[PDB]
Amino acid sequence: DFYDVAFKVMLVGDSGVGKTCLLVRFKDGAFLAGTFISTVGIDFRNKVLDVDGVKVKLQMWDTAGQAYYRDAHALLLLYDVTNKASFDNIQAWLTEIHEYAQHDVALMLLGNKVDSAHERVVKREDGEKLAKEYGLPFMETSAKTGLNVDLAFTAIAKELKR
Ligand SMILES: Nc1nc2c(ncn2[C@@H]2O[C@H](COP(=O)(O)OP(=O)(O)NP(=O)(O)O)[C@@H](O)[C@H]2O)c(=O)[nH]1
Ligand SMILES: [Mg+2]
Repeated sequence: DFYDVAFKVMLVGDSGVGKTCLLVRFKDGAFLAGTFISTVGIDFRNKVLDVDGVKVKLQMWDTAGQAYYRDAHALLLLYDVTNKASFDNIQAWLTEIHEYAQHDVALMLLGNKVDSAHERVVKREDGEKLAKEYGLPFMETSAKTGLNVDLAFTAIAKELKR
């Protein structure tokens, strides 16, 4: 698959929030309810998307939640709607990104695991409100059901293209 433009996008957030699964879902269209394998170092995978008749390659970087920043064009920040601590830690992740990433990085906040599996503890409203407070786009997602996964990557690609 060829493309018109390419961007580097990195996923960040607490360990366990769903960074690896979210990427597997977008890239492979599947959710493997497999072994929880905590990511140790960063690694990348490519995917090409159509945006306004333009083909956009995303070079997507997974990262460990338990100098890269300065190279990224965009960062997806995830928390887990069923883990209040992951949401409480979002501002710290934002401070880090603001401190170490290019000043012109695109950002997006994702409240992941919005599905039957576990009980929500963070209301969508509270995530909407945090996003509004820092100017970031926001979406709820699920690697398990596929909720808004394609649409989140499409939106960031769209913002980068424009
Ligand atoms: N129900 C549900 N489980 C999910 C979802 N996303 C991930 N999981 C599960 O939650 C756990 C953590 O997922 P994972 O993708 O490994 O998270 P991570 O953010 O990559 N962790 P780390 O930073 O440690 O590498 C796994 O057991 C995975 O199957 C989701 O949307 N829904
Ligand atoms: Mg991982």
